[PDB]
Amino acid sequence: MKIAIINMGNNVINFKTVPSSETIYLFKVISEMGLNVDIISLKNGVYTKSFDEVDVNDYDRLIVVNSNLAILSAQKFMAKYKSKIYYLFTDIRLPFSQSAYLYTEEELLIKSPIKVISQGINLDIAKAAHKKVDNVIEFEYFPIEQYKIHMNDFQLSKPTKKTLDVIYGGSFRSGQRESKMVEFLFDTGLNIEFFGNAREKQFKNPKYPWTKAPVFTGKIPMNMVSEKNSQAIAALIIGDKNYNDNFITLRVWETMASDAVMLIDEEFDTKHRIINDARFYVNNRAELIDRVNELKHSDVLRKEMLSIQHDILNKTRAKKAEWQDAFKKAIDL
Ligand SMILES: O=c1ccn([C@@H]2O[C@H](COP(=O)(O)OP(=O)(O)O)[C@@H](O)[C@H]2O)c(=O)[nH]1
Repeated sequence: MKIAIINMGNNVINFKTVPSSETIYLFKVISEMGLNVDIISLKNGVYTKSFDEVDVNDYDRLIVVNSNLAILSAQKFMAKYKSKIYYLFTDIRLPFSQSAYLYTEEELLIKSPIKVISQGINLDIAKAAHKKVDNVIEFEYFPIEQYKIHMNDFQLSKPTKKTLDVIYGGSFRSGQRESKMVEFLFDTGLNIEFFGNAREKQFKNPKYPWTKAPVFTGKIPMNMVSEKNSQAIAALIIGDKNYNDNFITLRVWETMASDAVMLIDEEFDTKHRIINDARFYVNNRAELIDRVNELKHSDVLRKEMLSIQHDILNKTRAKKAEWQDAFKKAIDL
């Protein structure tokens, strides 16, 4: 049984960009499952083989991720593949999709059936997002994002000195989460830092007025996110509208593993699936401020909440074998 992983829109070579790093970490976890796997990309190197040096059909299972040469090559490669394509649906804004003088569609048209492995539990949302796909398509839920906590070298963050009140790391996401970012992170009167690719100048929509913004700092490597989260008393979990009561995102685990107390927007998880404890949830800005002040003022509460969230994380890690079994079942092995 031979498996190939391709990133449909980004080049994979090193840990320099985020889309390249998650493909390599996905590749690492699948390898640690005891599977023979290769990443196919633009060039040959320590982590990859080139599209030109392999025969797509030598692979029994083709896994496709997403996060222009990379886009044109992957399509030509997939267009020649004669079996089912397993698409990892990890971001609502990136459903599977078919992308001029240099191109013929008989060379780029993908006719294979596609199995969408949705990171969100609500398959109707995944189906609605893939409405335009002409292909034969099937859907299945798999919590792909747990890959980080199941890696062999995973470890919780240690207690660290606090220099911030609340931290959130991420990008602007085309303004898809602007109302939520402004509500929980702007005008709080607290010491907040927003790290990642966002900038203050992007927050320009007149519908969400604000006076003072959080401090914006640059991006950091994926493997340093929990350590960065750890410099704060609390770290925020918010999501796009279609992630609510649907997607558990990577930040949930990155935060849970950190030394920062995880504070979750109520609307993201109304049933309280993540942690069945109301102390970890906030409905709005007023509640976030009060919760952060309670945590800054009672070490007994902060330590208890950290202890509880680390316990939930360890409980989940304890099921690594079942998680690995389900992933193999999802890819028909
Ligand atoms: O400086 C940074 C900021 C974010 N991230 C990664 O980007 C993810 C956030 O992605 P996004 O902003 O799209 O938000 P999501 O939809 O995952 O909540 C984080 O979980 C990190 O893994 C990173 O590696 N470096």
